[PDB]
Amino acid sequence: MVVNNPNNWHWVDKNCIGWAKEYFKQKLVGVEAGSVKDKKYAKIKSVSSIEGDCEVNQRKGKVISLFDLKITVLIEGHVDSKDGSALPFEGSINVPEVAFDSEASSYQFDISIFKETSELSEAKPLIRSELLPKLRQIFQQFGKDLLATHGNDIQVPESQVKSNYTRGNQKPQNGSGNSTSIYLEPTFNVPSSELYETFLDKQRILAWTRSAQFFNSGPKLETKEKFELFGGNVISELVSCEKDKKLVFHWKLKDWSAPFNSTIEMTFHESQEFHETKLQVKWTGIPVGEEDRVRANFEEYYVRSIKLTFGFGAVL
Amino acid sequence: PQNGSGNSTSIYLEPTFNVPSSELYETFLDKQRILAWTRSAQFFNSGPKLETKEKFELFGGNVISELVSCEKDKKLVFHWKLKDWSAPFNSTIEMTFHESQEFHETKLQVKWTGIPVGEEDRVRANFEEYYVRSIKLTFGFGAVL
Amino acid sequence: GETFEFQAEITQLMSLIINTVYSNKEIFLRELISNASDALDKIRYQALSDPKQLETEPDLFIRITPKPEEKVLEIRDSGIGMTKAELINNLGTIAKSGTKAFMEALSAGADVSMIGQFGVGFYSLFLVADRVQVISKNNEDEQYIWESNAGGSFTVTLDEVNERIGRGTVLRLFLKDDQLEYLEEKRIKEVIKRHSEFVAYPIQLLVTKVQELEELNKTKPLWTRNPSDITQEEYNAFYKSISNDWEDPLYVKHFSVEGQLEFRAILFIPKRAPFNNIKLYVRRVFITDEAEDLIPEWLSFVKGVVDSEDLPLNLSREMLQQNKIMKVIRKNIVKKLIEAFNEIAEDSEQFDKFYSAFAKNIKLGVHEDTQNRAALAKLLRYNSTKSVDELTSLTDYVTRMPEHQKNIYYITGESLKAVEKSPFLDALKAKNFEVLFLTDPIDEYAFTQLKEFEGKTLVDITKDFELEETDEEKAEREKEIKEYEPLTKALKDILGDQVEKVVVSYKLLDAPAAIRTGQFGWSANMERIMKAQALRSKKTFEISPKSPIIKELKKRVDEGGAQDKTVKDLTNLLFETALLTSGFSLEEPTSFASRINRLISLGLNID
Amino acid sequence: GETFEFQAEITQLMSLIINTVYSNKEIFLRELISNASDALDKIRYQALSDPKQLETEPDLFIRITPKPEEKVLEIRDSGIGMTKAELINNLGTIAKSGTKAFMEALSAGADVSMIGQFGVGFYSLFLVADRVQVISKNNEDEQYIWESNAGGSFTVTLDEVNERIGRGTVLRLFLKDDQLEYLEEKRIKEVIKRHSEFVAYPIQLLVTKVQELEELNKTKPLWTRNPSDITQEEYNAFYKSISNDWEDPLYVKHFSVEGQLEFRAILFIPKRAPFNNIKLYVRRVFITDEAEDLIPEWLSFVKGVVDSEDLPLNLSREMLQQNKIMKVIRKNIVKKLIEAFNEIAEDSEQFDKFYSAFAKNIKLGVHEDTQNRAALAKLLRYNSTKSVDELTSLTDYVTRMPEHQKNIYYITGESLKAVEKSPFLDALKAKNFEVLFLTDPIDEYAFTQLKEFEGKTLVDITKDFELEETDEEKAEREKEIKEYEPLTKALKDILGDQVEKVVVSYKLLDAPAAIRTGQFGWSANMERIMKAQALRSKKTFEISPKSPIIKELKKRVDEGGAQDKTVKDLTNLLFETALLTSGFSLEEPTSFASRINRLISLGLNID
Ligand SMILES: Nc1ncnc2c1ncn2[C@@H]1O[C@H](COP(=O)(O)OP(=O)(O)OP(O)(O)=S)[C@@H](O)[C@H]1O
Ligand SMILES: Nc1ncnc2c1ncn2[C@@H]1O[C@H](COP(=O)(O)OP(=O)(O)O)[C@@H](O)[C@H]1O
Ligand SMILES: [K+]
Ligand SMILES: [K+]
Ligand SMILES: [Mg+2]
Ligand SMILES: [Mg+2]
Repeated sequence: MVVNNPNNWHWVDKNCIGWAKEYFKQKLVGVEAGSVKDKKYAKIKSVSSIEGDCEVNQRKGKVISLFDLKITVLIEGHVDSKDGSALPFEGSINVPEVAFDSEASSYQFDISIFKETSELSEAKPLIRSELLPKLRQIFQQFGKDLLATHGNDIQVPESQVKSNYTRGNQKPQNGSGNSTSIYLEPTFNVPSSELYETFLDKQRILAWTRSAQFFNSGPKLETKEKFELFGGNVISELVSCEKDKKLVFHWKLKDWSAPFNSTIEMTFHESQEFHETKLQVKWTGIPVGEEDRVRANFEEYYVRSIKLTFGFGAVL
Repeated sequence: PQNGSGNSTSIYLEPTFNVPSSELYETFLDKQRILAWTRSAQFFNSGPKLETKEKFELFGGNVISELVSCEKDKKLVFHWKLKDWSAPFNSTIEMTFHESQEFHETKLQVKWTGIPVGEEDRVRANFEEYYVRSIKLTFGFGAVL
Repeated sequence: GETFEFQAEITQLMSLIINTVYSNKEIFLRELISNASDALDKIRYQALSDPKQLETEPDLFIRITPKPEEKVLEIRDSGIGMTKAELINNLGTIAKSGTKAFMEALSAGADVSMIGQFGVGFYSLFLVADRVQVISKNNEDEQYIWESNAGGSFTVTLDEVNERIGRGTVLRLFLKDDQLEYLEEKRIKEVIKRHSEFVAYPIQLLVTKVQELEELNKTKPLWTRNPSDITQEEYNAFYKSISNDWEDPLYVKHFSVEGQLEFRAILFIPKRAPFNNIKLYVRRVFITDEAEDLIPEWLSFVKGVVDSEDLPLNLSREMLQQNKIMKVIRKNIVKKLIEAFNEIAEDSEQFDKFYSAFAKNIKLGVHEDTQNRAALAKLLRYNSTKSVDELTSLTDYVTRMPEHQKNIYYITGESLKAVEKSPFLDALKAKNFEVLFLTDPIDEYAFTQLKEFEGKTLVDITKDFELEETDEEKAEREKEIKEYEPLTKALKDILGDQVEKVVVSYKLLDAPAAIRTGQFGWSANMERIMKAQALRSKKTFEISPKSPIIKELKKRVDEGGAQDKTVKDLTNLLFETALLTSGFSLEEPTSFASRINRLISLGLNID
Repeated sequence: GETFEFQAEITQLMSLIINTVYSNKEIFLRELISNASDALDKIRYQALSDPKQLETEPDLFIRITPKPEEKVLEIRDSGIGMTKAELINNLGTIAKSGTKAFMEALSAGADVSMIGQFGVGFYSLFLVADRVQVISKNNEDEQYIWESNAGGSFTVTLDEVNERIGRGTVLRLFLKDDQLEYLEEKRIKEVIKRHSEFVAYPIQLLVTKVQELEELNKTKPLWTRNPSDITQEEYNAFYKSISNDWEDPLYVKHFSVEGQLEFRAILFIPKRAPFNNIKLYVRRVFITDEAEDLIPEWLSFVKGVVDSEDLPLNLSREMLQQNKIMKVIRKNIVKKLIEAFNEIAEDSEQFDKFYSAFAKNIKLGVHEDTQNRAALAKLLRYNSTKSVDELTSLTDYVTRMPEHQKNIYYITGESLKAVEKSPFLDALKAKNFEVLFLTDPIDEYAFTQLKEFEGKTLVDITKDFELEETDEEKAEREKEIKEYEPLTKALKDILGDQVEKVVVSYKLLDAPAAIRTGQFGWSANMERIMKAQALRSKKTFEISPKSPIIKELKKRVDEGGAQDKTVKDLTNLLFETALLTSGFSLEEPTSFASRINRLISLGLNID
């Protein structure tokens, strides 16, 4: 790109989070450990998510990168079996952080094998034998290729730089828009039995909302039933619901137009080990310029309002 | 022009405490009570309470104070000096009590003189932390929010 | 001595206005939309004197067309446009503002308020673009092209290859490789909603569904209109635009101050507490909302915006410099909101929802603010023995005060049921004295700072206090206290340091004993509050000489039962029982339960 | 077609650089001292190669002489000075930085840390001065005078009416009528103690007592030195300079990161909580202290400063760009502080003062921070049944856990005396199970987020939980629960909706009954905490089958006493008594006190 920095003295930043994702999608995949003919085998098939920061900066001619990415990938393969042929399995590898000054022994790997059992004990030493050393050399080489590819995009060539200091440091009609979708997982300290009736019992709904207008005389919410919340500004309709497992609502704001109507999908993931419940909310149909508004208010009128009225978790 | 030090200044505060003047006067003199709201006090004499012309170090020895004049629940004059201050600088803090029987309060008019020019804002903010709010939270002589 | 002139290093000054002139990079869109609104104001001012100027392109709009295939962000406006000379002087000279030069050439008393005053706002687009292709078209000139690559030179070429436009200016922003986020529908609507959401002219966005045009600024600003012509529905829609709240505003306070500090401000009071909130606008442009001296801390719940005009902005137009003027707007906001709160108090239904939702905020101002402490005390509402059903104010309290009452009596506690059945009310109810009820933890913090209301001193009945008494009772009480002197000395020796003193009190009727603070220390509720805060006194033993239990204990003392085992057990039992009624917490509650268990066994004939 | 060059409007650029760049007007002193330090670095760099350049003025000082009678603030430095051409090229041209050009002339790897890089910092003095009379003197030139008044022109005249100086530059500032505050001693020392405190060269100030010279920068920077050569007394004086605290720092953490990101930081842990704090310095000059992405909120108690010599600075040089460098420094500061906290944990006398003073801050990290939640969990220190003397850690807890224990048992409450005598400890003490004691209100907020320590699940004994016993005991307990089934049904009908269910529990040995939560909701202590905050659950009736009182109540049920008046009185008595032991708030204590007064009257033979 065109960078107007005489002698490369000012801080010019160039974000590379997009190229970083494309880099690992061409380097992490296809990496296998062992062989297909062998009794144990593992190979990465795809990258789950790449979140963090990846940016290159220059101050006085030195290409500086302070990237920090949390990489998660999915792996497949098979292990040895006592009876019959080999048994396939699936897993995932979680890396805490990939910094710029990380050493070979600094990279950590959280082993997450699906369907754990006693027969898959040789799954962890398998990836730690050949798969992990292959991931270490890629992460160490990621910093070198990043400075060599995007480093030349900044720091204009020395033929135009008259500074020996910085040189020594270089090496249609009117309508509306489309919709979108968000995903959040608020944690509640309440079993799915009481949390399910919280969104259905009209007596309990009025508690954490303090404003509701039910059109039917039913005790609790039923399928294909409309009701207005917050002075009639929030219009929701229960169209599908499972027993303490699924909740589907047709959320709609009064400010929205007619061709816009969102859908909330709530899934219960109560875990008796810690006595809590993770309510995975798959919210789709929100307008593009409205996803941040409904998400910030959902953590105020739905998440915190229930945890403070009924006490389903302490917040501070 | 030679190498020396600057001039001095003076401040004035009126922290309101919910405590009778009799109990608040004993707070700044009783060594057992001083160690409570100060958390660090070093007394050199075996006396139970503070007397005139008696030096004592507070807050690990960084604050050197000395009672030079005091009246019965009416006046408290101390010579206040910090450890990082130079030798010529030596501040004098006066405490005047005003007990109000209508509101059950005591306005402690503090007339503090002899403070260095650069050390003006430092001794004022920390006074509300180590002297005003410390006593209100240790003995319950005032609501702090 | 020779007199030279100041120069400018173009090769280095441009870098100062391209690299480090804007903390954030999304500012380029705001300063380009603001430049488009200024051009629309110029052609609108000329249309009033010459209708032929607005005949080429009569529709005034601001169109944004993102192109992800070739990485071009097109921003088209139908303003006055720029000639060939204006592209060299107004768009080719640093710190040269043609808009400000147009404002100084207007007439006296103009109704147009343009934004461009500095002259370096156009160079913001280079933060995200490497080269810009400006296509301008004026009425008195041809269509030209202004191309530059953020360096030290630019090219002005006659337009002969692009589409012919009627009037205005088209900006083609070739975005960089890392700044491709501004080609999406999300980032475009995010910057406009944050910065240029209140543009007087409609902002059109070309969204790919087939492609359509959507107006980003749907809610027109209301601060440029009279508050009498604005209806209630317009205030509700305006509140849902300045804030992400879903509910309608409870009260709207729209005022206008004139003179040397002409500024508009529409302040909204929500129905629910948001637990900044007041945004600042200059020339219909959002500057910042991080002003901490504009609104007090206890008053930070009020929503709305403040559109001022005489504010010294920096080169980035996103923060304010110290000018000692924000304190003037601060006191005007508080003065209008206090006046607005008094208007809410005129109605019963409106103030009931306001007080129940912001009880902590109003009482916090009495503790924090001092200049308007008396005005905030007028809004304080609490329950009492004569107002158990509804809420009453402090003024209505003094109205119902008898002639022989000189102090406002109140009591604090945890809940309403605890203070309503408190044994401290029996004394004041006999004298026909109303006692307020304090249920919120912040109540005591407000009463400890007010200290007086209309000459009446605030006195807590939980602490030690003195009431009026007749001459016949004054002499009778002194005789009875002297007779019960050995009983008080016996209870003092049993409890030890648990109480400060044991005295005979006549302010108790049914309860045989009670505990008071001492009118100088922290109350039983205040001590419980401080010992229960997540982010963070002596006792007086008073007995009732008319209770049958106390009279039985008096008979034991005269018979030599000062050191009896049964007397000491009932003494510690009655003392810890009074702590539950006075609001104190029992230390080691297991020992207190053991005394109750032995009483139940005694009642069940257990040996 | 036509290619032009970017120009600049000098008559308007001067007003923008001076008035609409810096937020405060005191910033002018920071740049003039920084330019004085840069000139001193230039002559010092030449003294190493030519000692004759330092013979005209060997003392490298910065002298400030205010004149209230003449309204003149003189700032004299002994730097390299400026020649006749430098006063016109460097000082006369806007954005022209000769200091930056001097840094570009030398080779990469020098020991120069000059400050001037932009070239518009000199014009800041016009915010407070009407006209300037800067006098310069160089070794290879004569003494000249640079006069200007920000009017678009300056004058360079040979000096013949001023005192002859050896080498340096004298800055004569004719302050305005409204900016005369910079002529006193308080304002000058305030700006120096805020922006130019850690200048390597001594800053002299001419104060009027006879007039003397006082060195304002008495504490030299310690980050320019190795942490091994610095003693303990130097860290104490350095802490008293960065902050206004009087006491010595409890712990010092001095580290330095050398590599792609070169920044040094000296972090101090105070002895008392200050209830920002970490200042940022670039080129040994204060930039800002209100950074939010530098240090977390729960960790903001740590004092100190951070030297970040190379950073993207703003045009005003008091704010950082959106460059993602703050997050890199954020994780390094937390990593070094957690490592520092572990070094404090190695000691016994020092960690006692640290934990007792910052108990809330450490536990807030477990509640807020998630990436470093396991590292902070090992620093938590509480009391237990086996550690009543001193505080024990979670690691030492697992070490003393028997082989048949699989969960970490704890209990929260109001104070330590209440949790040590709670009836919930009798079950765990029989099985030799250690139970932690939680006395702070923030303790529950931390345990509700960790949920696991080294595979051990955190279980609160206050809530309903299940213990592991043999199969033979489960058989005999099921018979006793089935036998006491009508007893539990009788207690449920009397209390009504006060409890969720009445079950026979074997976790009680001496107490007759207790109250537990339903494993979901707010605990007994948590519910009391939330209902007592100023700025802001169903119950289970468990009875003990081995208590004599419960056995007597069982005999009454078999005799038809399910609706007896005496049974219902003792039923509500045991329930309201168990609420006091379990930590619940008692409703309407007057009714509970009336039951005690009737029991005392019964014991005193009162009919
Ligand atoms: N879209 C446009 N259409 C017509 N004229 C324009 C347009 N953009 C800029 N100009 C002209 O260019 C001049 C310089 O604009 P800018 O460089 O943005 O500075 P400014 O807008 O005058 O002041 P600021 O810095 O934005 S407050 C304006 O005064 C207009 O005369
Ligand atoms: N007191 C001084 N003595 C000698 N030279 C100076 C002094 N002050 C400024 N200069 C020179 O004048 C030029 C203008 O400085 P300035 O505009 O402040 O740039 P910067 O802010 O980058 O230092 C600088 O290049 C510097 O070298
Ligand atoms: K311009
Ligand atoms: K300059
Ligand atoms: Mg602009
Ligand atoms: Mg400078």
